[PDB]
Amino acid sequence: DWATLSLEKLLKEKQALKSQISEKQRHCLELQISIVELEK
Amino acid sequence: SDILGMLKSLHQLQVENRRLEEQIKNLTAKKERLQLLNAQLSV
Repeated sequence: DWATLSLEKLLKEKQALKSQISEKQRHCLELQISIVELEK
Repeated sequence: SDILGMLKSLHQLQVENRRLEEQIKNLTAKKERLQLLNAQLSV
């Protein structure tokens, strides 16, 4: 109970961060595509 | 288990997350600047 409960929260928090990071990388690349368009 | 090592890595993710939100902010400003300048130069 004690250790396992800790570990699962840490795992969920890590997965939530990786999910946010992935979303933000895609956002960056989409802005970059826009910028390419504006410079075309 | 290596909870210290895990907290470290989780912190590295948190930093990276803030670094990315900062990148989004600069790119967004770059984009909007270019949008304005293009319009300004079209009249």
